Parts: sequence; structure tokens; C-alpha cells
Amino acid sequence: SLNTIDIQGDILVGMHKQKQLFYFFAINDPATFKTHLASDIAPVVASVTQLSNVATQPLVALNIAFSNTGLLALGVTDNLGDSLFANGQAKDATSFKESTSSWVPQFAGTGIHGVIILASDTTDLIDQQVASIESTFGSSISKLSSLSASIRPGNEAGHEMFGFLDGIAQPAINGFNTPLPGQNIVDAGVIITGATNDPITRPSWAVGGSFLAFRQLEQLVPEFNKYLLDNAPAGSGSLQARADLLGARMVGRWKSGAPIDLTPTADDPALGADAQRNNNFTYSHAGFDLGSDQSHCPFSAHIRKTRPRADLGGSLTPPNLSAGANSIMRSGIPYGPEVTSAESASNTTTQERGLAFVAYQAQLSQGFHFLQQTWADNANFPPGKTPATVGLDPIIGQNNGQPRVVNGLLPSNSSASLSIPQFVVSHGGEYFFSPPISAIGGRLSA
Ligand code: HEM
Repeated sequence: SLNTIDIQGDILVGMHKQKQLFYFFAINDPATFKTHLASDIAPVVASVTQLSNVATQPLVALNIAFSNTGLLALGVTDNLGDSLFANGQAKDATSFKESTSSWVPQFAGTGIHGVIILASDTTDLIDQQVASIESTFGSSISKLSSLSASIRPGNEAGHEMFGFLDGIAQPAINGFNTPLPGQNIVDAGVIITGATNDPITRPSWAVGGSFLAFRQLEQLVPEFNKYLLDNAPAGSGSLQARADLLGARMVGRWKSGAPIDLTPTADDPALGADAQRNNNFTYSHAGFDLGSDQSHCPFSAHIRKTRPRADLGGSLTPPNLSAGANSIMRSGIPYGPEVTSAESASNTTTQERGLAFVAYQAQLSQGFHFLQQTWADNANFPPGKTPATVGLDPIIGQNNGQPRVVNGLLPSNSSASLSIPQFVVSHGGEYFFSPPISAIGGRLSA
């Protein structure tokens, strides 16, 4: 049975606060760190149960996760069953056709021992909690770096920096979530280590945790906007409307959240807002060949690359349940300033903004790493298409800094190719393990 009282809340629910801080730390004097981990952190770690009840959301929601080197600093030599986690993300960078030479230097190594995720409706409240932690831990905790993040303002609340509504699609955990139309339904052990049908044996104290893949993904927003205007397909509407269509073709949803598979030529903001309808699709359409039809959604669209649905078989009618083991829970939040007047006018980025990307999964090789390397970065994925060369994911697809060839985006001609510069630039990140709450004051403090 899924013991949600013992699972950290960001994993299955998300913090859902206006402001978040990712506080990346090293451990000194581990015996002292441990005493404070047990006395000061464990009691204020927010659980799934706590966050699932709108009446027990804490003022400051706190989660904590440890890198491989952080667990080792705590004297934990156990095999958590994940080679990617053990090796650290810097060693995995070439899997994604990037180089750590481009990373924030603190990520390009294994000095980071963990991350504290703090979330609250104001930054003052976060800062007070950080000050309390630094006060009680003293020098046994050392801040290496941090990243502040926020829900975007006004009509962009819940949208990422390019302007698209985010956080729509997640796997439903069988026995825990009430599935929405079209939502994949997966065994708990796809996300939670040691939960139902996790095939990898874990240390006993690690049952109820998850691996957290963090990526600091800069977004080149003025450049993206200008690209869409410059490449907008011909049509009856305003130039901006035609540019908007191209952007929707790249993501697989309109900015409103409406999936293009269900509304391929025009936005439907009412559909985008409706969780009962906005995920209710499989990419299959009766009367169309799944292997060649890109009129509803390109084969290269971001969401189609990252959850293939009927492209990997299974039910043609919703819900499609394919590739459940390749599911990830996403808890990303935007970072950086909004686009400034001068950046928009010059079509040029000056300040860094983007997505503080967070993915949870029980097996890094099946989740984030797989989606990036085997799907998004693979010009021949999905398989069995005509033309066979789908191209790269236009949002996240990487090829060692080169422009990406992306096919199928133009509704007028599915064979038309575009060469697209990166609009998302990796600054690196790390793989962490978010332990069950019991382990925080338990094994990890022993
Ligand atoms: C700055 C970088 C990124 C941006 C701007 C971005 C944006 C989006 C947007 C707008 C959606 C549609 C909203 C939704 O369906 O919930 C989405 C969905 C999704 N993204 Fe990305 N994303 C980024 C990075 C990533 C990465 C690195 C991965 C994995 C390697 C990823 C995996 C997914 C998945 C699995 C979905 C849901 C697909 C589905 O279930 O249909 N995203 N993203």
C-alpha cells in the first residue's frame, strides 16, 4: 500500500507556492549536520498527505534531497540501485549531447551534497526559514549556490517563460490519483522507489523516495518569439496568429493549454483550461495513417516526443497507456526576471531566465535521461514514421550546440524541414534522491 504520509510532497503533489528556492549545499561536520537534520529538518518536511489537504499546506513547504556524494558524506554507502544517480549528472552530460564546459561550475563536479527546496507565497518567508536553518545547523551546512524561482505573474500564472500553460500532464498513480481523461495510469513504483512494481531492489530505508533530476534550463525568449514571427506559415490571420500556430506545433499545445491534436488550426482557450478535456487524446485519428499524418500534431512536437502515446502502441482511443515505465512527475518552476522592454525590442536575451526543471522517477534510466536521449534527441524517434526522419524535439532537443533539424512542423507540407537554433540552453544540474520522511530523522541522521 502507498504510504503517502512518508513521501515528500513535491514528488506527487508539488509545492504549489508562488515562490521557491533551490538551496544547494555541502555538509561539513556530519555528526552535527545529522543532529540538526533530525531535530530541525525532519519535523518540517512536507508530506504528500499534508500537501493534498488545502487546510494543512504549511506556510513554508520544505523538501530535501541528497546527491550520491551527500549520502556518502552522511556515511551511507548503500547501493540505491541507480547507476546514473551514483555517477552524478555531470558524468551523464554527454548522453544529452551537451558538455559540462557550458555548466554553472558548481554543477560540473560532485561537490553538491544536496538541495533544500523551500516554497512559500513570499520570498521573505523563505529567507526566514533559510536563516533559521543556517542558525541551527551553523557551519555544518554550507550554501554552495541557489536558484530562486516564481510562478509567473498575472495571466501567465502557471505558464512557463515561453508563455505556455505548464503542469497539465502528469502520470496518474494507480490507487492514489483519480485518473483524468487521457491521463496515463502507472504503478506507483514507476515514481516511488520500492513502491508497487518497482523492479529494482532498494535499501529498506529508501522505500518511499524518488530520484530528483534537476536541470537549470535557460530559455531564450525574445529569440524564440522572433523565430516564430520570421517563420510563420502563410495564412488568413494576423502575423502573430500565424506565428502562434507555429509555436503550438512545436510544443504540441497552444499557449492556453489546448492540445493541438484536438484543435489543430486554432486555439481553444476553454479547452485548454479544462482538465477534464485537455488531455483526452492519443494522437490517433480514425481515417488517418498514424505513421504519416502530421496534420493534427507533428511527430516532433515536444509533448509527442516526451509522451508518445499511440506512437508506441496501445489503445487508439483514450486513455492510451503506452510506455508507463517512461513516465515522469514534473515539478518545474520558472526562474529569472520577466522579459524586459529592451530585450523584447532588440529580440535579444540579456538576462538569464528559464525553467528550474524538476523531474521525479524511480529509475533515472527510464525517466528523464531516457526522454532526453532516446526520444527528444533522436531524429528517428518516434519509430515507423514517413518520412522516417522526424527530427529533434524543437523545445529540448540537443545536438552539441548545432542547430536542430526538425521536420513536420509546417501544416502545408509534412516533408518541409526547419533548422532551428536552440531556444533552451542547459546550464547543468544534478541527480538527487528525495528520501522518505522516515529516513531523514532515521537512517540519514544515524
Ligand atoms: C525549458 C525547458 C522546457 C520547457 C519550456 C517545457 C515546456 C513544456 C510544456 C509547455 C508542456 C505542455 C504542458 C503539459 O502538457 O503539462 C510540457 C510537457 C511535458 N514536458 Fe516539457 N518543457 C521543458 C523541459 C522538459 C524536459 C527536459 C523534459 C524531459 C526530458 C520534459 C518533459 C515533458 C513531459 C513528459 C511533458 C508531458 C507530456 C505528456 O504527458 O503529454 N520537458 N513541457
